Amino acid sequence: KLLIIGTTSRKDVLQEMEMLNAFSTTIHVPNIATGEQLLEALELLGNFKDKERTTIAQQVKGKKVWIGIKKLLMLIEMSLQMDPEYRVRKFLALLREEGASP
Amino acid sequence: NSGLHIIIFDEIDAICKQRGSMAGSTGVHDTVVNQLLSKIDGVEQLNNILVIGMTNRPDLIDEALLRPGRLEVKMEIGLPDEKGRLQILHIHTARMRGHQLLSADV
Amino acid sequence: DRTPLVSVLLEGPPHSGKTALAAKIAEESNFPFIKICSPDKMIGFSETAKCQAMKKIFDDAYKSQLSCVVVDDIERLLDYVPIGPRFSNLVLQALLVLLKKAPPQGR
Ligand SMILES: Nc1ncnc2c1ncn2[C@@H]1O[C@H](COP(=O)(O)OP(=O)(O)OP(=O)(O)O)[C@@H](O)[C@H]1O
Repeated sequence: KLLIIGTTSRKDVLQEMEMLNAFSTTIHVPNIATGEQLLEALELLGNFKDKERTTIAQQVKGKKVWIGIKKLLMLIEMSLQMDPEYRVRKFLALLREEGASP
Repeated sequence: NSGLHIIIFDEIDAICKQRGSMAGSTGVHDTVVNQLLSKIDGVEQLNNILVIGMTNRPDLIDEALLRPGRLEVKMEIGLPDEKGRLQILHIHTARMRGHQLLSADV
Repeated sequence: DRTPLVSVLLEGPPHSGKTALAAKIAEESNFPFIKICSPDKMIGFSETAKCQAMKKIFDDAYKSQLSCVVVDDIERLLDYVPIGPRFSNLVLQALLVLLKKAPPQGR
């Protein structure tokens, strides 16, 4: 017997190259897209404080959230390096900069 | 009335020129490969030899070497299994048992 | 007696089982000499290797009195791709000349 597992980020080009017709199944991996999900992920990682988490939830309730776990980690790293007072503000600032809209 | 002489090769695929299909360019002039072949047959008729060949890539063997009157028996030696592994360990570990040097725990 | 060569091209949408029907038709001929040139047995080759392999197959086929050769998956064989398009003109020129060559007399 045998089994093969593939991976890519640009399905359209593969479709155009009549290659998808060779594979036998497809799966989707969506990005985080909701605020409550972001709060849950932050909680699981456990890097933000109680009042910190409350302020984040207050500011991010707009629901205009769309990011990739990888980039979330990198942003968290960048943010954490400030002093305790300006960490949340800077993190929210970067988050706002990356205002994607699929 | 002569005895039997056995000559063992190895990776006979090395003396092949039919392996350049995938940019192999590992075939020198077929001359060299012709000569060896014409030592297992020809106008001369040696009758006291046995040649055992060994390889790893069965797909790149020159076809002229797999015909009647030449190397004409193929066989496969697959990976060992549970019983084979047990027997091989028992074989390899007879010394320490023979001298009690092995711990009884194992 | 006045048509020593014949040809036929089977076609159909993907996954309809053309290969199996071709194989069955070839098998039910009772002919003495049959072959199947399948792409799989040339992975990673260079166009020259393909050409030489086909040359050899047809050359051997010439030596009998009756035969049948099943060149399967002609599309892939000619390194196709939609974008471009792209391919190997050599193989095309080869097959096109070969599909018309009559064998020696009386075969
Ligand atoms: N009556 C039948 N007609 C066609 N195919 C059949 C029939 N009965 C069973 N099959 C099965 O259908 C399958 C056809 O596979 P085949 O490779 O011929 O399809 P194909 O269209 O040539 O494939 P591909 O498009 O990938 O080249 C085989 O598994 C064959 O055994």
